Amino acid sequence: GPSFPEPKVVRSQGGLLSLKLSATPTPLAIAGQRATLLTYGGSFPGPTLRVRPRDTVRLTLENRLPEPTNLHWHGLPISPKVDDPFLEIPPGESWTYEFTVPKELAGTFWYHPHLHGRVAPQLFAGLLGALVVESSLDAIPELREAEEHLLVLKDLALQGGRPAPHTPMDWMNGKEGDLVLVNGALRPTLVAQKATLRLRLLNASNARYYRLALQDHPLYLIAADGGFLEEPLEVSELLLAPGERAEVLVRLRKEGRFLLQALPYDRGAMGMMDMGGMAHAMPQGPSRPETLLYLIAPKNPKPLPLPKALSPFPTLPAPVVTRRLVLTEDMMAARFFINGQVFDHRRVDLKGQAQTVEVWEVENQGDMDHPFHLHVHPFQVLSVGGRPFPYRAWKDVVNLKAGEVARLLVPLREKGRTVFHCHIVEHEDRGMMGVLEVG
Amino acid sequence: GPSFPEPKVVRSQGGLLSLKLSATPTPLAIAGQRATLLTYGGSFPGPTLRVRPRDTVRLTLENRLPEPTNLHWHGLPISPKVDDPFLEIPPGESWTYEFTVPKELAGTFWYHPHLHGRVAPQLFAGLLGALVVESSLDAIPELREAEEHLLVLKDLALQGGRPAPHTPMDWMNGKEGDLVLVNGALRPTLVAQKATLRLRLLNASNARYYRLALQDHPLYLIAADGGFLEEPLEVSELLLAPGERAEVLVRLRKEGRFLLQALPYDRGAMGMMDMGGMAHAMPQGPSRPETLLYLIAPKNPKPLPLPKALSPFPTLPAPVVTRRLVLTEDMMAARFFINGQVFDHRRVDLKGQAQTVEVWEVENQGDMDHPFHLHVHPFQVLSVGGRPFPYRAWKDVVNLKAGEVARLLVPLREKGRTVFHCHIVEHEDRGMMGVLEVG
Ligand SMILES: [Cu+2]
Ligand SMILES: [Cu+2]
Ligand SMILES: [Cu+2]
Ligand SMILES: [Cu+2]
Ligand SMILES: [Cu+2]
Ligand SMILES: [Cu+2]
Ligand code: NA
Ligand code: NA
Repeated sequence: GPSFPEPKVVRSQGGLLSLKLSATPTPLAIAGQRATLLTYGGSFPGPTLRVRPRDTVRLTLENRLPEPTNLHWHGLPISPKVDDPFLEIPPGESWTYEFTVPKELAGTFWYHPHLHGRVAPQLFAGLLGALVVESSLDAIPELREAEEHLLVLKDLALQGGRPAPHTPMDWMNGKEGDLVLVNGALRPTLVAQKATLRLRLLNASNARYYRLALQDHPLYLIAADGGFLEEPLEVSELLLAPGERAEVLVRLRKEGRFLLQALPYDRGAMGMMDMGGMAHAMPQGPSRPETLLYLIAPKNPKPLPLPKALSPFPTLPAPVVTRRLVLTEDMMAARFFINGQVFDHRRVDLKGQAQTVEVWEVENQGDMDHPFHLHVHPFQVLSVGGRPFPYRAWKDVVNLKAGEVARLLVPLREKGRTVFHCHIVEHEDRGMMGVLEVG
Repeated sequence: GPSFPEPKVVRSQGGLLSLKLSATPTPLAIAGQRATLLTYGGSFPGPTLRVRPRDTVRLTLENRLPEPTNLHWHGLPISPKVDDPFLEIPPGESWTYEFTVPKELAGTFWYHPHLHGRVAPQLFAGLLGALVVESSLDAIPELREAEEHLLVLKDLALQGGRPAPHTPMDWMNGKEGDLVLVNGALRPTLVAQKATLRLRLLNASNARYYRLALQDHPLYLIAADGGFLEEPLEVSELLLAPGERAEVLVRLRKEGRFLLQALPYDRGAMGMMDMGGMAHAMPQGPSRPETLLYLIAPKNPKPLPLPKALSPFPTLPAPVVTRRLVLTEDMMAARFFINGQVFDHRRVDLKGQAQTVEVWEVENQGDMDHPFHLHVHPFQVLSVGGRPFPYRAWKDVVNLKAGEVARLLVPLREKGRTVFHCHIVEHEDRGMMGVLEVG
């Protein structure tokens, strides 16, 4: 096979992507060992779906799991009557998701389960894949001539040839695994053929963070979760929290081997210690550094010039409401709250008007990082921690460190009942989710 | 003094730069030794004159040399009745140059002798200085906040505490010296205080080339000889031929010491060998690498973003004539020709019309590099060697390797009699110069 493993791509044909996937326990080889994972399409990750604006997607999900499941079309601004977070597909049953890809859309999205209380074990076991909306911007020469790859960042732990079960501590912290994989492979080699790489990045982990750095190189951010930036942004490192996506250009500067690493990052995970008192929670501290892949540069690399511009960000109408959503924790209970409450699918927490813009102030009053996700309605991050964001782009997950306030500009798009929640999916399963109704 | 030596600056006051300079033999300390050089203003280099568009310059040059001399205001699009290449100031006499700085002008220029047949020994002995036209573009934050320095690249050879005399070989090749200096200093240290440096670069050597590279860093070209580029251009190295200028931004990437070097470059200089036949010319080959300065980066450097734009390049009228100027050599005679002829100050070689545009095709049919200079009328290099130039900017010297054709777009500005010549000044003194009359 190619030195660099990537999921198989399924492309729309004639404007239609019609596909049946099964969600099924699947024996496979993973990281040099045999294991049974839960997969879409018989692979880990699931197949990458590649579409264009105004394509029709018709995806029939067959549930071959022993428990109910469903799909969240993470990041897609479509109707919550399709991206339906309350729908349950029973074992053995099927459901067809059908939607049209919005016209003004580009980037890397993904699909995974969203059946409340069962997301974390289903996502941990292997149920996820990517969806790429390809754009007319892809034809500009500075992107067309780049070498493109998708990197699905997802970790795993195996016990007895199956995904390791969740412990109580895992429900508190979010589960991380010791196998830190790219596209389901352990530290693959990317032997670059071109001097400019375009890398679509997806954090499809339950809880692990990836503080990304490429040895000896900056990265050029060109898209956030839900769309292009207005122009490339040079960064020395890039933090992707669970559920976030980004696209970067890499301009290889000389021949050689360069490690792409997940550098040490402390997200606030907790352990327990007994030091002659009795059992007390103690910080785990920063993650151990991980090598994600080996990047081999071609001979005498001469990277393309960067694009001068990407996509202008829409001018949004003035907002009509300001919301405040406060995140708190009860760590020893593994319970997580928004404005003092746990999720209740019968309770509507926020009511807004379609086609207006709202300002959401989300405040992390906990000690862990929490990556806040809103379904259906992509947002513009104005500031986090009191610092203005350095670019304009559509996002749908925003990471909050302890104490920080994010200010979001939220245009409300499709009508219906949807949700917002922490994308440490264990925290969603344990209550950190609420209901938005748009009318 | 400051760790980084730079010439003293003289600034216009209230719109006027009124200065008397003397050209005089001057005992000084140079590169750790005492020598007598020929200087302007008692220093080597001469003082940097710093002015703004529409300033008046009133410079009285007092000749305290034992031979006649004059000034060429290299690169300034002013009248050749002021920048007069035929004027002789006798020993002991003075002359006042008075002109207004053009409104649409910016960059690094310089002044030096232009008395035909005596340029090479006068320039080699120390007679040169810089002139900076500061621009409203200097106030954009990406330049204003950079740390600015001038680097005058000029080599020297000393014999008996004076500049070394010219040999016959030196008249053939152009003289290079073993002391390869920056601002008259030997391998100075630049201890950067800011992470972005703006470096004005001047090759004021008789003949030496500087194939510039900064260890571990690209350079961002922002101006050529006579003005800004339209936007910054990333380059891995930058060749400055005699008489050229450039301005670059340096974006320091990490703490440490980085050498700015003149890398090996073969300009076609010739030696003589006797191997049992008899005496035959043999290539000298590439220059030995030289370290120009040590660049110390500050702690945790965070460079400014590059400017997105600099100055739009003027749209020029369609040209009305195409000229062909062919450069040839008689190396053993140390004679150099344009279209078969040596300079004659009584003979007009080209006659053009003010405010028209001409295409000049300059063809190097010799084996040495020749840097072709036109007084008074800055030009746009369209292509050299059949390769399009990668930027639009005003230039006034264009380097031609053996065999290469440069195509230049030449707007004719001020009326009068002026010259064009090789800026290996030994080759000008030995005939490689001709006369342009604009009416
Ligand atoms: Cu998601
Ligand atoms: Cu959380
Ligand atoms: Cu969700
Ligand atoms: Cu000159
Ligand atoms: Cu020459
Ligand atoms: Cu001249
Ligand atoms: Na299957
Ligand atoms: Na003097």
